[PDB]
Amino acid sequence: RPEVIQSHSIFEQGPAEMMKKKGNWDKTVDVSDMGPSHIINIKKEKRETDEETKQILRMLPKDVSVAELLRELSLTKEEELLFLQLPDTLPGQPPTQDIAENACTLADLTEGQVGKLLIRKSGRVQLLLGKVTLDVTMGTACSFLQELVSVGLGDSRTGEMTVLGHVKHKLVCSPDFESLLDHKHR
Amino acid sequence: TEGRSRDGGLRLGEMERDCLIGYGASMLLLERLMISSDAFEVDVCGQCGLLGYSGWCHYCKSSCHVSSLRIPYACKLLFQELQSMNIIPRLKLSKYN
Amino acid sequence: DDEEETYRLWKIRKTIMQLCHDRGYLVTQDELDQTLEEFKAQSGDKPSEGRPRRTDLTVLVAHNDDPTDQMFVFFPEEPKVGIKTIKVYCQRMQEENITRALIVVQQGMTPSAKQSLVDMAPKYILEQFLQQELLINITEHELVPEHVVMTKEEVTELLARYKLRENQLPRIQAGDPVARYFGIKRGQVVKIIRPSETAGRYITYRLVQ
Amino acid sequence: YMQRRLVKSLEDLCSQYDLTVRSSTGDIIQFIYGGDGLDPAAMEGKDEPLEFKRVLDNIKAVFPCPSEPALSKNELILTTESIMKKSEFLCCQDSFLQEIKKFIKGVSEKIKKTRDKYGINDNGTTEPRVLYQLDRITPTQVEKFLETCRDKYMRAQMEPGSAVGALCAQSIGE
Amino acid sequence: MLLFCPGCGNGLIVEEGQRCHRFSCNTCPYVHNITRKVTNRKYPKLKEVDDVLGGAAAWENVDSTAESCPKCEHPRAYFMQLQTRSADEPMTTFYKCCNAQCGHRWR
Amino acid sequence: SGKEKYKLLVEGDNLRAVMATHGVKGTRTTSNNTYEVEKTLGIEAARTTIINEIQYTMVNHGMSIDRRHVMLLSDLMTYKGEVLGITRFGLAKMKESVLMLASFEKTADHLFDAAY
Ligand SMILES: [Zn+2]
Ligand SMILES: [Zn+2]
Ligand SMILES: [Zn+2]
Repeated sequence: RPEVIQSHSIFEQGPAEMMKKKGNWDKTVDVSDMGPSHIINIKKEKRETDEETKQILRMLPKDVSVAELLRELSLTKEEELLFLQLPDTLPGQPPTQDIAENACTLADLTEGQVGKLLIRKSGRVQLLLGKVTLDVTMGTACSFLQELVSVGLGDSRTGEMTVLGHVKHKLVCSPDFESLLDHKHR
Repeated sequence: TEGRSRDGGLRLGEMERDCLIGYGASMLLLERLMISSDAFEVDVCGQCGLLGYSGWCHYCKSSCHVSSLRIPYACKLLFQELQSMNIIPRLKLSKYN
Repeated sequence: DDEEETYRLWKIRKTIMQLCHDRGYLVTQDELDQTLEEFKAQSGDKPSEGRPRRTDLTVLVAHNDDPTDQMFVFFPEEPKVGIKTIKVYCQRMQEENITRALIVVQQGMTPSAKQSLVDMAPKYILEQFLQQELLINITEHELVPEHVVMTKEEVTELLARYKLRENQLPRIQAGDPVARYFGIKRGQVVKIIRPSETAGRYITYRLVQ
Repeated sequence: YMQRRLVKSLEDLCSQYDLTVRSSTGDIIQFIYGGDGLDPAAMEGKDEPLEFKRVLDNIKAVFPCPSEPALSKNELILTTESIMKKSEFLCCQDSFLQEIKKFIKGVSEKIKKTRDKYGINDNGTTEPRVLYQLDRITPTQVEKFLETCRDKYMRAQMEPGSAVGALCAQSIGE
Repeated sequence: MLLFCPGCGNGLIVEEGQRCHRFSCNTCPYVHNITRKVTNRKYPKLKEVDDVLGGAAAWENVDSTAESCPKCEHPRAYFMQLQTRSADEPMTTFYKCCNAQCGHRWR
Repeated sequence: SGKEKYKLLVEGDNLRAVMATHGVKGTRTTSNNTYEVEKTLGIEAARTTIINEIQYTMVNHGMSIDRRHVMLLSDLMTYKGEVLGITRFGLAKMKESVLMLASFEKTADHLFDAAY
């Protein structure tokens, strides 16, 4: 390898570097419009950030609860599936369910209207579930696929498995400890 | 012995020996670290290099090569601990003048 | 490049001129004060001038002892000099019937050729210098005092004044860079004149071992 | 721990009577102790055996001879060389004699500059005789100066037998 | 860049097939033919130029009809624009004036 | 005030390369690392480097040592042609002794090997 490399004072032209770089890789062998050479647009390889899957192409901020319900109501009239986490005990009694002040889940409630979701002015979203007001906040937003399926075992050995729709957003309901303590201090 | 409660006496450490080397006091260092600590006369045979007693080397069975020699007791203790370990120190004595 | 390479080929040559002036070899005075612009005359840039066979020296003879005692200076071309290249220089030397030679390598030498240079011959000695070492004269440094090789008749007077043997002097290794500079061997005594803080001078001596 | 290592390495060194510093086996460390052969414990100057200006002022103040004529430049150089070529000054090194002759040349130049600034004839006859007090040096003071310098240089040498490696170890570890 | 199989989610490797180079899984049949130019740019950090421009450097950005500096109102000043980090940064503008009895540094 | 010149502090451990670049005056450059100066400029420059470096370190703390002491320390390290330590390996090369080294470390291996 010749070691004594030679240099000159002249200044490199910008476009000359640009067009040399251009000519080094703009060459394309895409002429093979054939089956093997073809590629399926809906099964591209997964770039790692799951919101950012598209590395090759044919050519984000975080929402809040009032913005999510504003879009789901006014922007589109299409129904949508949410997934909300409730606190461990709901402020109710199990009706004639053979008791001890245990947990009161949704499995111990009956059907019907069970509460009123009050969106206040300026972002505050409360879930009035009686006299007490639960608070609703946007949970950790999932980006991977969440399918909401049904499993019905109508026969002893066989049954029906049915998908109801894709779950996009997650809510979290949490009590208002500031209000619960400001009712009666301790 | 060691401490005050045993009426023990002080310690010429490893640093005061260096300071006495620095003055060049040879006989003071000899007197401190031999004569006022543990003085002991051995008799060393000049032919076999082993220690003896009373002008008599038991090893060679002779009296015609032994020498009187002032030595610290810690050194004699070292030499007999080494001869018990079968590491033999053979003291080759030269001469004066 | 091609100004820095001719700068190196000037500086290595000037260093070898002062090294041959120090060892007792007949150096013409014009080669010691050779400016770069005068070096441009008989030697040029990369395509015209060539290192390995055009910048050599065999003119150097020890004018003190005998003009048949002579010494080569070669500038080998490949960075890692091969054993066959050493045999080429050795057969050139054998045909020319001289005993001393230098080798100015560029990046080093393979360890096989270095093991060769020890066991080629006691009569055929060659000295590996890296060219990165020769780009400054280590004798003209401010930390290296003036060394002087002594004659046997002065080493005998030294050993008779202090009433010594040879093996009681301080040592200096044979692989020492200034020992490689002066070309001294095992058994010789060098004088060192250490510069003082006052205007005096102190003298010491070192045996090569 | 550093001082213990320096002691165990240096303690065998000693200054022999032929003024070499040899190790335990007898290899030479230095041919002369520190180049000059002088003790660091007897340095009156900044790492130098004397400070000539202070010694000369000492001799001008301790031995004033009011009955002696003040020397000129040439008379000073002449009587200085007349003292320094005697027998006992062969024991000193060449460097110490060079430093003495250098200092005496400096003093003689000061005498010449003063007697040129004041117009003082060297015959000894100018009328304001206080002018001979300016850079006054007499031959008695020159004799005592040179004897005091030779005595301090002879007592300032490294005495043989001195455990000089232990002094190096302690003077670095302290 | 790491790219992962939609089927099994192992890491893909690049290999060459009979018509194209392919991204291929090692553990399932999935392969992806590289039909067009695909790239991944690192954009590393360059050297600091703060002490490189001080002291009468070989600047060249001056041009005819250039603006005078605002303090002295003379064109006796150089100005330059450089990326300080990688070339995705928008270039910053800076200028220094050097005149007789006048030394200043500006932005 | 009489001059203004630029020296170049280099934090590196290859003195041979720094001395051989174009534009650096090789006849006036030094180091701290004594072994590099031993490898490059010889044993005697290593002796002078050890002298100047110990006296530099002593002067920066306001203590004063007469130069004969560090001179003897530098001559004790380099009287066998190679810069030796004051650690136990260099002390083993300077001192031949067995009991001196047995006082230092290495429980019984020196004594049994010296018996061997
Ligand atoms: Zn016996
Ligand atoms: Zn896969
Ligand atoms: Zn300006």
